[PDB]
Amino acid sequence: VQLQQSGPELVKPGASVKISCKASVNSFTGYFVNWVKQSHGKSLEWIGRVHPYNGNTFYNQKFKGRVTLTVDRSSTTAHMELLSLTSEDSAVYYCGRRDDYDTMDYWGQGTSVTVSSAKTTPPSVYPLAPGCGDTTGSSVTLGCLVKGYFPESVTVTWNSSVHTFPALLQSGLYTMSSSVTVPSSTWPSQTVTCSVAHPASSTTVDKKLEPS
Amino acid sequence: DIVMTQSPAIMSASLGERVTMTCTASSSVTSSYLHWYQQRPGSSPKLWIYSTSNLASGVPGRFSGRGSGTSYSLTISSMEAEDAATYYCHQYHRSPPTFGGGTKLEIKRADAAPTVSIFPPSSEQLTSGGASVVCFLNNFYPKDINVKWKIDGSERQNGVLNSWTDQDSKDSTYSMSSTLTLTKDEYERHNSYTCEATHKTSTSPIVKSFNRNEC
Amino acid sequence: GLLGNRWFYLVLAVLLMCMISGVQYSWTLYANPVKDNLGVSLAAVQTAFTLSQVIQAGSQPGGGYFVDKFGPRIPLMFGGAMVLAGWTFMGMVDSVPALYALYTLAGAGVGIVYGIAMNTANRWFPDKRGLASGFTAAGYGLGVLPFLPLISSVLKVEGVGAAFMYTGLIMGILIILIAFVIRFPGQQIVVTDKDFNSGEMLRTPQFWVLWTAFFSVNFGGLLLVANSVPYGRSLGLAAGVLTIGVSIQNLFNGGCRPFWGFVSDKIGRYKTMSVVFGINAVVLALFPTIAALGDVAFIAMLAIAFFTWGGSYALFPSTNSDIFGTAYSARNYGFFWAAKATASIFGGGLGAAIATNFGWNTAFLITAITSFIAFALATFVIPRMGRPVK
Ligand SMILES: O=C([O-])C(=O)[O-]
Repeated sequence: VQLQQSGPELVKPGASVKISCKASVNSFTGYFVNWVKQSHGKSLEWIGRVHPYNGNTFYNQKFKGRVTLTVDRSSTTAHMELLSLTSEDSAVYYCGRRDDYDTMDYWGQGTSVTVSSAKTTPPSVYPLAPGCGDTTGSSVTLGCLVKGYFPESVTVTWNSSVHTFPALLQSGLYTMSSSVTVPSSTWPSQTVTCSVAHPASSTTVDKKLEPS
Repeated sequence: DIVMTQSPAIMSASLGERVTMTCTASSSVTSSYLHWYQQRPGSSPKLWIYSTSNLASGVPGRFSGRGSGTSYSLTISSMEAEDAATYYCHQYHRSPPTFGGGTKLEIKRADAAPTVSIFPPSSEQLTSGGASVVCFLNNFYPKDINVKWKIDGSERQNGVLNSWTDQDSKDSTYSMSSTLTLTKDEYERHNSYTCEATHKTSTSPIVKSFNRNEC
Repeated sequence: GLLGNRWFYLVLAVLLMCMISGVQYSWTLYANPVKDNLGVSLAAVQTAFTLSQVIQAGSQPGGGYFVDKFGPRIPLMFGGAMVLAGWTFMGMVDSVPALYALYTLAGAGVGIVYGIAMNTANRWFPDKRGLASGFTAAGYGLGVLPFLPLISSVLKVEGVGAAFMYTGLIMGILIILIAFVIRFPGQQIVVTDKDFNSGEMLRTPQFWVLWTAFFSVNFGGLLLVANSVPYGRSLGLAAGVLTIGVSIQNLFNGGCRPFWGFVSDKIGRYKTMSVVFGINAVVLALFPTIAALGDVAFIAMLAIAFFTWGGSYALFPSTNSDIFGTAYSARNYGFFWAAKATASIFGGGLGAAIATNFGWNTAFLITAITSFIAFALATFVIPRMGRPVK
């Protein structure tokens, strides 16, 4: 049994959000489908549950009529639709299979939904090298700095010792940094490229780091 | 509803130690209706203990679960690196279901001195009109750290963004990026930029700096 | 002729018990889903079960009065009517008090119907009371096994309210039809020296020793009937395993009654009571440990516990008929049904709260202690107590 959800969602406030949750052959045999949310990765709170056969709905009083849960009648996917988007609706939503004892046996990877009056922005990727001030050292450290993007999901690859730092909000922009520490023998002796991928705008950029 | 508080909220235990955390509910919970979920920092929540006693599929046997009435406890006999996650208790004594505040479990380790690195603004960002001075503090324990940004020997506050990494999967250390983003006018008007990090490991703070006209 | 045959009325009594089996023994599996949809604590639905069983203490003696004086036909008519009223509207429930009231009404009907069936069995077989009581109690314990698939199939295919209304209509109509035929062996009432009245029976310490023993015995059995599935899940058992366990415990419970009744016929009923209660106490003491061993161990523990516990529902009515006469037997067994209800007080809501506040092991310890108390009373106290003198 496995659970797959929809991709990340960016929605302007007051609009409609539609999240899908795909299941296996007979995963909802004697199980409800439970929809839960996580605010910022620190608190869990229950949204609702729906029977994959009867359509019987049970909802929290926090989301009274905001949310509608619907199963697809082939017992393969379930949908959560929310309609009164406000600031506190930005969160990650999880679908799971829930037996009679509210135990959620299997979950999904989650779907991150963000409400933003702003519009999607491509990222500005820049290199980070030490410079001519100091060359000596047993190991060198380098970086790639991603600035000004929206929405949050970006992935930075280095071509093991990487440190990806959490994105931050600076006056309505997303700022992020990544650092890789390599032995001093590697740089500049061997090619080292950073590949920054921002799939919401479908922007993949390779930056080669050369001495400054 | 029924309010569940998990204590402690954040805890640090040495590798190989015995770990116990408690989940206290406002009312009594029937033991068949209280479960535990373990969530890795990057992954989705996973079922860990169901009905207060029984481990889910693919769960190591070092995990124990006791409790009745209003108090419940999850216990680990021997702490392991793979056990470092967040644990949520889950009650269904009465509708609606509620979840606990979560217990953040982190691995304790011997202190390590941070590696401080400074970076002048890149050529591309200088062309765009911006200028950010980035400072990297890597591979240090514990999580607490002090950073002061000095411009020409004077502290700066505006534009200083401090970002902390979660604990590393390999050496159980942390990392931090201190970013000082300023305008081109403010960058070119000043000469030297100093990044200072004060840590418990060393009495003397670690100083790393660069000058525009020195090379 | 056929209507004069002795075993025809035993078969009718077993049929009646089979019809009313579902009202009590369908709860073991559906208690958790009813709790889930009602959104209340387990103690609430268990208290609904407790009310359904408690009203039987006030019902069964009332029906037994009329059965003893004027015959069983009219009492069975209105008992089937009450069962029909309670079960028919049971489907259209969406509030806790509605379930409370309807289940209480169904239990009130079931109590008098059970009393009538058992009284017919005991009066028709003075020579073999243990066997007749065992067959009738077996009909009561096993009738849920065929009945549950039928209502379950309707629920999936047609729904909840239709299923409850349809099964209630069928059960009520069949009970009314059976009430046309059943009759007592005589065809007035004559009191002999061995016939004890209600007050005369209540006077003697033998009745109260038996009442306390029955009350102590029913603790573990009724708690298991109410909460085997939640306790089983607390042990960590899948839904299929728990359903198989419920079917197995119902089967063993139903099949034990004729066997223990035959033993009580061929040996002193008090010694059979003592053996059964000792085995039940041993099983209940060992239940948390052996049940924690695995699925097979848990289901075997369930089957043995229900074997022993259900053995007493043929032991006690035959003892009551033997000791306190025959012409007063229906309302006389009503007072033992009172002990059953008083034990169901702990078997349902009170035991659920005890488990909630101190764990299931505490409630199982309570049941083991009460079973040991009943074993002590049956094995040592009452066998040397003699017969009542009045
Ligand atoms: O289940 C019962 O109460 C019985 O054995 O009659």
